Amino acid sequence: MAHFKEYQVIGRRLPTESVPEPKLFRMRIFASNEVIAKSRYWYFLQKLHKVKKASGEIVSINQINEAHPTKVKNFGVWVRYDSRSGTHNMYKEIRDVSRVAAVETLYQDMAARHRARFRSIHILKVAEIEKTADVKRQYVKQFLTKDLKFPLPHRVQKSTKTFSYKRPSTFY
Amino acid sequence: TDSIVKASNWRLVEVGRVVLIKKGQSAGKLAAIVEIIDQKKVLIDGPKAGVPRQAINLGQVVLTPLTFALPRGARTATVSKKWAAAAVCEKWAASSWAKKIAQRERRAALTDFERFQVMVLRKQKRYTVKKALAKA
Amino acid sequence: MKYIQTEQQIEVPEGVTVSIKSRIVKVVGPRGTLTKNLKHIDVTFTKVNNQLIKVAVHNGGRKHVAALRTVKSLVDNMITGVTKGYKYKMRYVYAHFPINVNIVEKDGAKFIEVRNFLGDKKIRNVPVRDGVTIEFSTNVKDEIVLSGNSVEDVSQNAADLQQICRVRNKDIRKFLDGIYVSHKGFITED
Amino acid sequence: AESHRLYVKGKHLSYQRSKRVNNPNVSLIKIEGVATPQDAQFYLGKRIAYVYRASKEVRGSKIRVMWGKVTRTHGNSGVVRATFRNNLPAKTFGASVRIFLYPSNI
Amino acid sequence: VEPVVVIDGKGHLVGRLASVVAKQLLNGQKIVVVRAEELNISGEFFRNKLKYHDFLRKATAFNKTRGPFHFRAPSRIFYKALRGMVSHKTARGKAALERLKVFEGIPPPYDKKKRVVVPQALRVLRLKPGRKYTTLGKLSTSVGWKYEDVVAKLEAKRKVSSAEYYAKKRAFTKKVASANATAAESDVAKQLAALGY
RNA sequence: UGCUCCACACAAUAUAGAUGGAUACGAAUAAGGCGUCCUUGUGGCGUCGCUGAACCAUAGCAGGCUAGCAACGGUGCACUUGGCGGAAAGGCCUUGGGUGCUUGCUGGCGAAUUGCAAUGUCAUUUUGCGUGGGGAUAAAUCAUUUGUAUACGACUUAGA
Ligand SMILES: [Mg+2]
Ligand SMILES: [Mg+2]
Ligand SMILES: [Mg+2]
Ligand SMILES: [Mg+2]
Ligand SMILES: [Mg+2]
Ligand SMILES: [Mg+2]
Repeated sequence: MAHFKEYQVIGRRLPTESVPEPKLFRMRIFASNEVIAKSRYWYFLQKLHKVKKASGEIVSINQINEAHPTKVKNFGVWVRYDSRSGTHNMYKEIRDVSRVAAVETLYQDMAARHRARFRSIHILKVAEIEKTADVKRQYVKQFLTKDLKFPLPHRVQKSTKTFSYKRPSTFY
Repeated sequence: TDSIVKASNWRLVEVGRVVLIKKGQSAGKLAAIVEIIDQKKVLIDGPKAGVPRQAINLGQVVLTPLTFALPRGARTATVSKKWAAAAVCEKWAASSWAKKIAQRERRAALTDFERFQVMVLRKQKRYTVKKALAKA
Repeated sequence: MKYIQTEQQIEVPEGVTVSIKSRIVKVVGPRGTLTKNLKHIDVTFTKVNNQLIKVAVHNGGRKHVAALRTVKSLVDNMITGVTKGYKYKMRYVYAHFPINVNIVEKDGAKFIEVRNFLGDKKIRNVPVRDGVTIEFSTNVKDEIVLSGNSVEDVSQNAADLQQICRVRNKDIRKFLDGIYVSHKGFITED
Repeated sequence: AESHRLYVKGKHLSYQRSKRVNNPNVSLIKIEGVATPQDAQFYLGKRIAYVYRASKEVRGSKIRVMWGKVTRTHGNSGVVRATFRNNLPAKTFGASVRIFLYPSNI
Repeated sequence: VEPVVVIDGKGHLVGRLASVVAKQLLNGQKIVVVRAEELNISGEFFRNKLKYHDFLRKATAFNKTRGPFHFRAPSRIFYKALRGMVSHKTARGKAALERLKVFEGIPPPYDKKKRVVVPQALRVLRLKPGRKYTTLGKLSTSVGWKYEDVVAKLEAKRKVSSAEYYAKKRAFTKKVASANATAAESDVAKQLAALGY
């Protein structure tokens, strides 16, 4: 899984004599590949409608590419997750160039700060904030100030050799 | 009679900063920072040397002292036009840092005959240098 | 959290020159010279206009930025002490036994001796730190004034005097005798 | 001149092994100046000599050789695997070997 | 590539330097470590002093002379760390350990020899800024090492003689650099410059 | 006809592992090195790093014989002048001339058959033995003796 990928997954109940041409439900799924995306689709349709993989059918799966992969966006993400003692909703903000890597950042963030495994997370929503001043988290808001520039003090250079003859510097 | 403070000059992470990619398919090419994504990732663009517009981690690239005026979020055509206007390649090539990179690449390319000639030339230059040191 | 920049400003007055080493600060003013080591903080000083020094923290956390404001105060106390100085005044508090406080010398050591504290026969010796001046003032009774350009030294010498007169083995709410800091201020304030 | 060397220096590290079982039939060699498998691919198939001295002269020499060759790269750090016609003696862990440039492809 | 490698132990992290040297010794490289008293351990001085005191209290109950020996000197604290990274009960481990010398300060003949660092094990590179760390000299003194003062005095004497040597070397280096710069822009230099030299 | 040191001659003995050079500031790392100038400082200015991917060395029967040119340098070897070095100095820096080589440059000759490769032998340790050149000319133990000692050893005394 070099990264996540976003798939649109469209499926339906199996057609019957009573109801030919059912309703065609669709979701956007962040998954490492096609098989997981289809599995996640059925898992989530399990919780919304009376249907399972055996009574249903996957009409379409299509990868969804970022419209502008090279534009930095501020994403607001609503997640539902299970902690060890209950279920909680939260909203986080991630700044990056694509939805898939923003969601990838989000899973890493949920694992790091809340020990929430991919098993225990529901991506309720991902949406770009098209306007500044609608951004609310200070950790992403600090990066939107005009003419932003910071140094990177204490540069640590990687040495290929085991022994150095120079007693190095961390300048930058 | 006056306050004296050491400035401690630092290369800044900023739009229009020039970077040298050390890790990846580029690995030795010049790019410019177009956006700051977070404290560790910056959007970069190297259209003169062919670095695609990409989000890159700061730890696989090395900031250079060179900067040029560039609007934030400038697209690839804007990056290239302002890169040519400020003549970033020529300023880079003049630096002893690029001279050193070219030097080690030229050293690596030497054949066995070329190395033998280098020895002969070094011995001749050494002869003159030692004679000068003795006279001075 | 990791704030990008956190910023503090140290203002320097007309007759003060502030030289900053790697992180060794030297402040020179009307009353003398102070030096302070700050190599434990990881901050950056930059001179702005010979009246303003800026100290900053880049990519700092909560405890790092808290240290930055601490550094600003420490340098401020250097500049205050080198222009106005620091003057701590303490009061002798005793119910029955009068506290006798004197300045003595032993091979050039300049001690503060407390005798008769609660009638003890033990004489309490508190060294006088270099740069600290002790005086007993007229027009108000049983008060000792400690002065100097270094607030840390003046305060610690005052604390040393206050601590050496700690009542033991009694209800201290009833046995209040001691030498207590009563005023913290400046020498050349007027 | 002053240097007559036609071989690259190497070090005999150990046998191929797991945690608690070794295999003397294969040896692990660090080649002086080789840091990755990509560099260590250049020395695949080259002949290694272990050169040691014995007190007893055998055939007009007090010097003896164990000849082997580099078979494959080992790990990520340029260490290669070598096989010798007789296995190296295991007291030579830490000892030097000579990796020759023949057979030569470049 | 050196026959003997002299590592200046100043500002190195004891355990990361120890692992480096243990691998070097087992791979057949002779190592001398100098300025052991200037080695660093990550963590506060109190934490590392508490850890040594915990080490101190374990001894053979029925005869303290057959127990875990608690060597106080900084070079021996380094040596103990490097043991335990070396299979020291084997002949191979003994032969590896015989390739190592650890000294306080820099004694002769290593005063006039190049000292290297191990950037892989340097505190200035490894340790996060603001992290508290211990110096092995003050740890050793606090647990009973006696010779910190004599080491410091002899090191001041060595540093003075070394600074004087460096002043002479710098003067000669200046003269050499001037002669080489003057020789530049000659025909032989231009041909050399066309070859990366 | 013993001991010891030196020198050279042959033997034996081994090698935790030569195979161009272990190539010396100190200190900081939210800072430094180098160079330059001054009002000699926590100074001004310039410059560097982003690795030793360096510097040095390095061509000649494992490096031969021989002729010159240019320079008065480089380097080896002994003899030698002085000085410094005690942490484990046992090394560093010098002076003087002598005796070699010099690939800084231009030449003349030699190499072959180890046969298409075989470490193809060039190092540093120890101990003998012989030769020739300096140098020095004791003790300890047992036995006897003491009792400050003592199970025995041991200890502690004495004895031309
Ligand atoms: Mg009571
Ligand atoms: Mg092994
Ligand atoms: Mg293995
Ligand atoms: Mg034991
Ligand atoms: Mg050194
Ligand atoms: Mg003791």
